[PDB]
Amino acid sequence: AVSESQLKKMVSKYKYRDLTVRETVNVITLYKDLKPVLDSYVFNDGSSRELMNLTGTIPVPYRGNTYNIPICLWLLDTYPYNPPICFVKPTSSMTIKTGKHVDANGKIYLPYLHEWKHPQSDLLGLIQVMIVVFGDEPPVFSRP
Amino acid sequence: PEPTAPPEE
Repeated sequence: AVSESQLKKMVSKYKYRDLTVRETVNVITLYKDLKPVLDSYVFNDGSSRELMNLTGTIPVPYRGNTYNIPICLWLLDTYPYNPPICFVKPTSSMTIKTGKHVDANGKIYLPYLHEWKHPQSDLLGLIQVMIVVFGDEPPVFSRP
Repeated sequence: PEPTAPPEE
């Protein structure tokens, strides 16, 4: 990756840039399908802020296959413990499936962090759970 | 690769 170098500089303001950058790369380095996306919005009484997020299609293994589920989540600095913001990005030709793990707008339900928080689970472990669950239960199946 | 997502019913 060539953007990795620029990625670190893209933040330079996180609580743990090092621990954040390493975690990010580790996720993409293991999946090879995900990629860190940049973003920025206003918050402090209306003031844009640098906030990185994850993007890309994650490999979802089926009974005997493996598709590429689209997802995107905001990577917080380190509060309360991990990024709670999690939603799926369905394409115009995709079809979102309602369930305990999905409402309808692609947003992920369930406490997740509020339930476990051992912590035990890390940045890589987080998506791992979604990958495990989404591995059997189709969150958003597209048309053939 | 593309997204598309896994099939279903």
